[PDB]
Amino acid sequence: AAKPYESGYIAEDDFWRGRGIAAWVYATGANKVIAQIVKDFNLTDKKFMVFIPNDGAFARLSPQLRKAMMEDSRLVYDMLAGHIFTSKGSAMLKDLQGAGYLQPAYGEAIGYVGTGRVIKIGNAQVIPESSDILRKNLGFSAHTLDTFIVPKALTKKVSIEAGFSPVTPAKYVSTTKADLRYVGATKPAAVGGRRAMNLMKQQPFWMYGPPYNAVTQDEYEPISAAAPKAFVDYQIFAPGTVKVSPDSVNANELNPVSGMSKYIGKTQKLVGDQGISDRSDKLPM
Amino acid sequence: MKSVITTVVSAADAAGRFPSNSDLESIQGNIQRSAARLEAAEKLAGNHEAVVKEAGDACFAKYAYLKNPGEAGENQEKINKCYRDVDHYMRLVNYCLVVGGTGPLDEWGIAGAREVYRTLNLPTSAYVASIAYTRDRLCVPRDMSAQAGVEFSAYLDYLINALS
Amino acid sequence: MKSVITTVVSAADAAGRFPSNSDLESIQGNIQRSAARLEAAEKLAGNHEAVVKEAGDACFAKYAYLKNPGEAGENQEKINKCYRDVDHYMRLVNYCLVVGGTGPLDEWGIAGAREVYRTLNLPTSAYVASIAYTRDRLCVPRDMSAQAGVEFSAYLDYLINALS
Amino acid sequence: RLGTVSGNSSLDKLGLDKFLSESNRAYTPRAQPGFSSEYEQIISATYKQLFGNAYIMDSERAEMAKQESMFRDGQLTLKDFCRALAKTEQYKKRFFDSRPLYGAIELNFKNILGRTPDGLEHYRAKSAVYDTKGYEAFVDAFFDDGEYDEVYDDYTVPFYRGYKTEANLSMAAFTHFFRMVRGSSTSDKANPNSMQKDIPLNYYGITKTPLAVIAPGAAGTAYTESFAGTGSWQSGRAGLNAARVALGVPATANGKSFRVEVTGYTQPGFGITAGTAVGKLYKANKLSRYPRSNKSYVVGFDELTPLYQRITKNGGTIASITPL
Amino acid sequence: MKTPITEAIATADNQGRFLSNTELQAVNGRYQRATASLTAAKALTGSAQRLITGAAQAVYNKFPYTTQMPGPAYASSAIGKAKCARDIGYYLRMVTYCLVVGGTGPMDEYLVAGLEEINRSFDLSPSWYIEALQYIKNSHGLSGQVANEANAYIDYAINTLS
Amino acid sequence: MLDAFAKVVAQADARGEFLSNTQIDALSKMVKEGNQRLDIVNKVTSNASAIVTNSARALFAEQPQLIQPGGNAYTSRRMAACLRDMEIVLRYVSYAMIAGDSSVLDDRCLNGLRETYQALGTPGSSVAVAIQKMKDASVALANDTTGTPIGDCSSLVAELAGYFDRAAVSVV
Amino acid sequence: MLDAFSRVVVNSDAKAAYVGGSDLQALKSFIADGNKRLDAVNSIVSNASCMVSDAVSGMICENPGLISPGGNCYTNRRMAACLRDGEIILRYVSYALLAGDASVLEDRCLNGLKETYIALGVPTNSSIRAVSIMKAQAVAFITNTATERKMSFAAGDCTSLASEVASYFDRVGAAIS
Ligand SMILES: C=CC1=C(C)[C@@H](Cc2[nH]c(/C=C3N=C(/C=C4\NC(=O)[C@H](C)[C@H]4CC)C(C)=C\3CCC(=O)O)c(CCC(=O)O)c2C)NC1=O
Ligand SMILES: C=CC1=C(C)[C@@H](Cc2[nH]c(/C=C3N=C(/C=C4\NC(=O)[C@H](C)[C@H]4CC)C(C)=C\3CCC(=O)O)c(CCC(=O)O)c2C)NC1=O
Ligand SMILES: C=CC1=C(C)[C@@H](Cc2[nH]c(/C=C3N=C(/C=C4\NC(=O)[C@H](C)[C@H]4CC)C(C)=C\3CCC(=O)O)c(CCC(=O)O)c2C)NC1=O
Ligand SMILES: C=CC1=C(C)[C@@H](Cc2[nH]c(/C=C3N=C(/C=C4\NC(=O)[C@H](C)[C@H]4CC)C(C)=C\3CCC(=O)O)c(CCC(=O)O)c2C)NC1=O
Ligand SMILES: C=CC1=C(C)[C@@H](Cc2[nH]c(/C=C3N=C(/C=C4\NC(=O)[C@H](C)[C@H]4CC)C(C)=C\3CCC(=O)O)c(CCC(=O)O)c2C)NC1=O
Ligand SMILES: C=CC1=C(C)[C@@H](Cc2[nH]c(/C=C3N=C(/C=C4\NC(=O)[C@H](C)[C@H]4CC)C(C)=C\3CCC(=O)O)c(CCC(=O)O)c2C)NC1=O
Ligand SMILES: C=CC1=C(C)[C@@H](Cc2[nH]c(/C=C3N=C(/C=C4\NC(=O)[C@H](C)[C@H]4CC)C(C)=C\3CCC(=O)O)c(CCC(=O)O)c2C)NC1=O
Ligand SMILES: C=CC1=C(C)[C@@H](Cc2[nH]c(/C=C3N=C(/C=C4\NC(=O)[C@H](C)[C@H]4CC)C(C)=C\3CCC(=O)O)c(CCC(=O)O)c2C)NC1=O
Ligand SMILES: C=CC1=C(C)[C@@H](Cc2[nH]c(/C=C3N=C(/C=C4\NC(=O)[C@H](C)[C@H]4CC)C(C)=C\3CCC(=O)O)c(CCC(=O)O)c2C)NC1=O
Ligand SMILES: CCC1=C(C)/C(=C/C2=NC(=C\c3[nH]c(/C=C4\NC(=O)[C@H](C)[C@H]4CC)c(C)c3CCC(=O)O)/C(CCC(=O)O)=C2C)NC1=O
Ligand SMILES: CCC1=C(C)/C(=C/C2=NC(=C\c3[nH]c(/C=C4\NC(=O)[C@H](C)[C@H]4CC)c(C)c3CCC(=O)O)/C(CCC(=O)O)=C2C)NC1=O
Ligand SMILES: CCC1=C(C)/C(=C/C2=NC(=C\c3[nH]c(/C=C4\NC(=O)[C@H](C)[C@H]4CC)c(C)c3CCC(=O)O)/C(CCC(=O)O)=C2C)NC1=O
Ligand SMILES: CCC1=C(C)/C(=C/C2=NC(=C\c3[nH]c(/C=C4\NC(=O)[C@H](C)[C@H]4CC)c(C)c3CCC(=O)O)/C(CCC(=O)O)=C2C)NC1=O
Repeated sequence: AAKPYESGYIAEDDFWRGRGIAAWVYATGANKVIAQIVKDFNLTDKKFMVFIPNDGAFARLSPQLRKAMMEDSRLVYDMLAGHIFTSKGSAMLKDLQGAGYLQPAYGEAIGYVGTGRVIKIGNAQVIPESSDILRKNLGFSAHTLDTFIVPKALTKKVSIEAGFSPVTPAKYVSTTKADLRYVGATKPAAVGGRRAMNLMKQQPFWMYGPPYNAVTQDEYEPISAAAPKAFVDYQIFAPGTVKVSPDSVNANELNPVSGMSKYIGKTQKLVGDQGISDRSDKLPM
Repeated sequence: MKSVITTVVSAADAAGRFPSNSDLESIQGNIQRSAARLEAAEKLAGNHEAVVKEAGDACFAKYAYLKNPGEAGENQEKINKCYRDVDHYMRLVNYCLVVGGTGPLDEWGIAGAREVYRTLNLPTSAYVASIAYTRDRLCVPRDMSAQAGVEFSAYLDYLINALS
Repeated sequence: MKSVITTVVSAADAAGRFPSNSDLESIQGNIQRSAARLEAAEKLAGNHEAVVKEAGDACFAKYAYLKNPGEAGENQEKINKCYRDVDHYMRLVNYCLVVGGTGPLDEWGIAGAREVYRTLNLPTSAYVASIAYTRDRLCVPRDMSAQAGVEFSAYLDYLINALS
Repeated sequence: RLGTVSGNSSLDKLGLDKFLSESNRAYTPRAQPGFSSEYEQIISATYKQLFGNAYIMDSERAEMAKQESMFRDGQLTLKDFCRALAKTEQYKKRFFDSRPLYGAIELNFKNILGRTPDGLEHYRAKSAVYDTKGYEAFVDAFFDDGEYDEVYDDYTVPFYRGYKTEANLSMAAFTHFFRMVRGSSTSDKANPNSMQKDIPLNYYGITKTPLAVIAPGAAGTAYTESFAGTGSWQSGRAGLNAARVALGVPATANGKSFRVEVTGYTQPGFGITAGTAVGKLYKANKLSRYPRSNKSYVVGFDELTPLYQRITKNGGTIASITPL
Repeated sequence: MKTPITEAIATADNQGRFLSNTELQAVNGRYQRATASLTAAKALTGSAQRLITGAAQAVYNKFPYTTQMPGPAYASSAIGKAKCARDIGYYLRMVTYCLVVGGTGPMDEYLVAGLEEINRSFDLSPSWYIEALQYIKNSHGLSGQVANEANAYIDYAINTLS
Repeated sequence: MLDAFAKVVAQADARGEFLSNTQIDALSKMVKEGNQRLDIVNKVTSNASAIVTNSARALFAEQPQLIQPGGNAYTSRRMAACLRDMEIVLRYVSYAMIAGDSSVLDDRCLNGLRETYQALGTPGSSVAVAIQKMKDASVALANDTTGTPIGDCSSLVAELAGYFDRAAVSVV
Repeated sequence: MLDAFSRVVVNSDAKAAYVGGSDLQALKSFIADGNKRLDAVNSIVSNASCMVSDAVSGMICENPGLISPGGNCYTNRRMAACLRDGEIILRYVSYALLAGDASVLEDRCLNGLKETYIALGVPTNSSIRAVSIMKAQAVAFITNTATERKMSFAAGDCTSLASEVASYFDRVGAAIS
């Protein structure tokens, strides 16, 4: 509502904003409920004891439980009434020793186990580093938990099989220069033309070998069958205009000791690239 | 004596193979994680006399019925053997930190324990309740470093699941 | 596959236990070592056609007798299967740097290899001379880094010692 | 994982993935005084093998605490410990006292030797020891014939080898191995063909007829069938299981014959309609549409694709197809 | 299960063809009606205990012999009363399943197949369950086409019972 | 068979529960996609002959031993049965796309397909290459506009790709 | 049994492809988010005894006919085996979370578990509910939303690890069904 630093922090509604362990009670409207609880059970005269869960306890609260605290305002009432205890009054941490029981404001009774410095209130643990704060007027003790005191009698209505089982979506990782190749194979071959063989990918270099004989994409082109009758003469040009250039002037790169030659013979099909081609450049003709 | 070294040497022996590159990689993780647990064990060494005294009072506080005549904590002599038997479990987790695995707990503290305790009529829940206390009074940036508390807690829950 | 994960899982499955603190300490070694062995696996996967063909004719530069009649490098098909079988071995070394152990080399390249290279009469010292050429071709600052070349050569002479 | 392709392996995804990964070899003649963790693993490994992954509780494991201690200094693990554990009451209660003699005989072939009886003469050689000398020598003939020291080192645990080719068995014994060992999450109390009371290979282990192998974790992995004679002489009954022969004119008309095994037949889902039929739910005579689920068929090749659609559209699950 | 989605698949798979626009429109009409059906199912769920306690009391008012006569079939004892508020919650839950799915499928597979056989055997009267369903048709508080979708599956179960 | 709406109902009947308020809000999103799902089923079905034939054409370019004498697609009856199977898998993947659940896909196509190809000798590593070639012909046909309004359908093309990967691992 | 890295190797081996470029980035992400995975596997095996007892007890409290004469978990031999049937299932799920792949859970546990549970006569509806209770416990310890324990972690989000281990538990219910 107003700023908490007005009237110092001596006001009771502004003190728990100052001692910033429970910030969820003012971020939600939970502080309206505990003011309405002590109306409803008349705790304003007699001393009592509260166990406020801290920030982090609200953050570790489960998504199958935090939904059920939103669709049921009665469930938010007794869970916050399950932290206000009227057994021992304004009890410090040294009076919470041994094993025993505690009476809540509304719910049926909750057992505590207090062993020295570790003190459990039943699915909760008092952090004792900041838990012995006592207010003099409207007098109670307040201790800090790390988990909500959730009794099992409330939460048989909740489960994870309602739909709070967490699932992540996985999406496909295709690249846009690859599925632009693959759309031309979806058309039929009378209208897709030379794009109907677009689905074949790059084989390894031994797959075009003489045991396996994988067919390249260029046999399906007409560029394999370029066998004309006509021929350039090459002697009618001016001398110096016919140019030729070898691949490498080396005996050992043109042909190794094995037959794996990239330039001479029938082993020129055994290249790791040159299996597919770019015939999505032209047309669907 | 389960360690990181002992697990890969015994698995290379089970297949009759030499130490491969998959085996020296596991010894590298023993080098990185060493500085975490070797100063937790240094912390447990010089401050064990007060940790077991704090943990020793935390089981007679929970189970106050042990001091009854006819129970396991009648006189001072049977009380002295309980602070002794919890000082042994704090020495065996000091061994598990410098080894690198659950070896010294699995041999000398856990194997054979649930038939010793059943025959000698000792409740295992009170050997539990002092182990779960020092797991709970440990806050990670004060008592040790941030990664030493992960290793120190990892053996206390291993001891708890063994007794329970 | 023999890996770092599959070793520590199988060791804790035969013992019938949960993943311990020493089984998580081994996967941390898989993190601090993955930077070097994925650099070698990426350097190899980009330039593999030039590494295979440079090593395929290092076989025939040492053993020119394989083109004699009846041998294993007579015709065009037999050298296509020879450059294939070297490229198979370099793919499995790329698979071993990715996984982190000698898993894919053992199950897919080495097991059963002595009985095939003897039945079909392929000289096993020539499936080695191509692997040994690649191990000495590697310049330790030029192609990869220092620890990436340690991992690359250690899987390269595991294959040499398994064929010898 | 299922299949044969995609990993270049067939046996690990046939149910043998855990078994193809262990040695459990006991590398020292006596257990070292001071340490228990290494030898507790070997005792838990020879319990899982010799008892066939049965549950031994702590009140029953304490009944064999004596032998466990003789093994830790002064006995072998292959001999003299598996032999000692087979004479115990825990072994005898669930593997011998529950079944007939030929049922107990092939559970000892699986548990001690790791394989199956090949023919009738493997059964007959072991029943003759029991008839003349009793149970105490009956379990020694599995240890003290030639086969046991030949295939196992006398400090290793036994392992399954009835699928391998170096265990020189018939090829009908390969198919029988995958009736008695169904993956690693199964015992012979948890086997639907022997439920710690039956003879698992009764007609088939004697006559050496092969069975179709169904992988554990498949679609129709729940397929089981009964046994019944068919002839007039043995007073049999017709119409329970399909034949395994394909004899006549229907064998080669419509092409090559196959034998298809279907598993799950329910009353909801017969028609071409995506939903159950509402109304009477049963005809007069009150019988189901399929009185047994787990039906079998003998079909030609030209009738295989109409039958495949007739199975799956009516709720069935194809368990196995095998060419006759 | 009978659904506008699965009946389109089953009529194309029976003919052995691909999903044409005959089938893409039958599932387009399921998506138009789905907004009215999902508000009708969220409201019947959130007011289920009011509708369950009220509909059971509406049967004890019309047929008061069901809280009087001895025997196992009648709601005389506290055990026969608990097995009646369980039967109303079964009939109501199948209606909210049919609104979510989009057809008379979940109450065919789970409730009305075999319904006349379990009524005649355990000696239950179908007139008890009709009056329990006429209450929910008159007390769900829905309006418009939201109530048209809810009352279409309530009226479907009254036709099988009668 | 049962679709994605019937899938969560069957999971809720076996617990004996009404559907949650969170679960109705998750089925409103499945109706909110609605038209984008019907665009993918429209594009895949309308080009069904060209997807099957041009990805069979590209299979025999890379594995040309399948149509040699002694190969598994050499004869007219053995080639026509190969195109028939590739149209069967594309049919039940479009059935699984309109339903949002892979239940008709395995109960009526996939269960028993590995057992069939192992009794016949059909190479299962070549069937999965034909399945993976119809996949990227169809997930590239899914995310092109071509008379659809512009928007993000990247969550529904990860679902269509997951039905092609499911059919491919049930045969390999 | 395959881990996460050896799963993309058997996918590359099916097409004679090297692993590099596009696929190495999804595996370099596995290493970068790898400290979270060890920090989450530790959270499950630290509480592995209380998780199993609370799952079989909660299966019994909702369906108390299982401990009657005729129920499957009647005697002490049957209750101790049901407490051990679930302790193994939790063990194999923690292997698949450490590996990043569900192959060890399917090879060694789920292949054959269905016909295990139909020979013994185990009710599959009750065993699915016992797994479902373990699923809610595993997501609660990973995302630190446990109402009975508060584990210490570094700050961050681990929703992808919780949605991963939830998919392993749903394979258990789909197998034995
Ligand atoms: C229906 C009628 C009809 C035609 C006219 C030709 C037209 C034609 N030419 C080429 C293909 C080509 N056309 C040329 C031709 C020339 N480049 C030059 O520098 C010269 C100016 C000119 C020859 C005089 C060349 C060089 C290529 C090969 C292109 C390449 O891939 O490098 C292609 C691509 C298909 C293939 O590569 O096989 C087509 C459709 N084809 C037809 O079906
Ligand atoms: C080196 C490894 C090592 C260990 C882990 C312990 C384990 C251990 N503790 C005890 C023994 C004991 N443990 C307790 C403990 C208790 N009784 C109580 O009142 C409480 C329930 C609880 C306090 C913690 C007692 C009283 C004994 C002595 C038993 C007796 O006197 O009868 C014994 C029997 C021998 C003896 O100490 O008398 C052993 C082996 N001892 C070891 O040597
Ligand atoms: C190596 C073993 C080892 C342990 C198990 C713990 C246990 C422990 N805690 C404290 C002592 C303390 N421990 C805390 C606790 C905390 N303080 C905070 O800032 C956090 C909020 C919270 C972490 C839960 C506090 C406030 C004290 C001082 C008060 C006291 O307990 O006496 C002491 C007394 C010595 C001292 O610290 O003054 C010991 C032994 N510390 C250890 O060295
Ligand atoms: C995935 C792992 C994997 C491998 C490592 C290889 C291993 C391998 N290589 C060859 C096969 C071969 N290896 C060679 C090799 C050579 N010839 C020579 O002159 C030199 C000795 C050497 C070149 C280095 C030849 C010629 C064959 C074919 C044998 C033949 O033609 O009969 C074969 C026989 C099958 C075939 O015909 O291809 C196999 C299994 N294959 C695999 O699947
Ligand atoms: C993926 C695996 C992989 C390897 C194992 C290496 C191996 C390698 N080295 C060279 C190539 C070379 N390597 C060297 C060697 C050296 N150069 C120096 O500056 C150093 C002094 C010395 C290190 C010993 C030289 C001088 C060349 C160029 C001459 C040649 O073609 O070999 C080439 C040919 C391509 C080129 O670099 O032009 C290859 C494949 N590179 C790789 O990509
Ligand atoms: C019976 C036959 C039948 C169909 C075929 C569909 C056809 C269809 N799609 C959309 C509507 C749409 N369709 C798409 C889908 C896409 N847009 C893209 O860019 C992607 C390529 C593709 C996803 C894969 C999107 C994104 C919208 C909504 C437009 C928007 O909100 O931006 C609409 C209008 C609804 C609206 O505008 O919200 C219609 C009628 N519906 C039918 O009833
Ligand atoms: C590798 C993985 C692996 C498993 C999963 C288990 C699977 C398994 N469970 C049991 C055996 C059993 N499993 C159960 C479990 C249950 N019954 C119920 O009612 C509950 C729903 C459920 C507990 C969650 C019970 C009660 C038995 C014993 C049945 C009996 O003793 O008759 C058996 C037979 C034990 C024997 O033969 O002695 C096997 C093999 N074992 C394995 O090795
Ligand atoms: C019939 C009797 C009966 C029971 C025994 C409990 C059993 C029980 N526990 C949980 C639910 C849970 N159980 C645990 C487990 C633990 N929590 C801790 O504080 C410990 C560290 C650890 C073991 C004791 C956790 C972490 C949750 C989820 C959230 C939480 O409690 O923090 C659930 C919900 C499962 C679901 O969502 O479907 C059930 C039914 N409930 C019952 O109705
Ligand atoms: C060295 C070996 C090793 C361990 C001893 C354990 C312990 C551990 N956890 C984390 C570190 C972490 N652990 C988590 C996990 C979580 N945090 C949450 O808030 C969730 C509740 C939970 C599951 C999602 C996160 C989010 C980080 C931060 C680092 C990261 O995001 O990778 C780190 C890295 C912090 C650092 O760099 O120092 C370590 C060492 N894990 C290991 O790998
Ligand atoms: C492809 C064509 C074809 C063949 C090969 C065939 C064999 C055949 N012989 C059968 C029975 C039989 N076969 C015999 C034959 C003999 N028993 C003897 O003791 C003699 C040694 C011997 C012949 C003299 C008898 C007696 C039966 C009846 C078995 C019985 O009812 O117990 C049966 C069982 C069905 C039946 O009882 O009619 C088949 C299928 N049936 C065929 O349709
Ligand atoms: C030849 C004469 C004949 C026999 C013997 C026969 C048995 C038979 N019982 C069946 C089902 C059934 N049987 C039961 C019976 C029971 N479930 C229980 O929980 C109780 C313990 C028990 C009896 C009260 C149930 C519930 C089904 C349906 C299972 C299902 O369809 O999912 C089915 C499956 C098909 C169907 O739904 O009808 C057959 C074939 N059918 C026949 O025609
Ligand atoms: C999900 C689909 C489904 C339906 C429809 C269903 C009905 C159903 N109601 C039953 C009993 C019952 N139904 C009633 C209900 C009534 N009797 C009265 O007096 C009232 C007027 C009326 C309720 C308003 C009673 C009292 C029984 C117990 C009868 C007996 O045990 O003999 C029984 C006998 C089995 C049992 O004892 O539980 C069935 C099967 N069960 C189902 O699973
Ligand atoms: C529920 C719907 C359904 C399925 C799932 C089905 C599978 C099926 N595929 C078959 C054959 C076949 N399937 C293939 C397919 C291939 N072989 C190859 O080399 C390629 C890699 C691959 C596809 C391109 C071939 C070649 C045959 C014929 C095998 C033979 O005739 O021997 C047959 C044998 C009958 C015949 O068609 O001649 C069946 C029953 N049939 C069905 O009705």
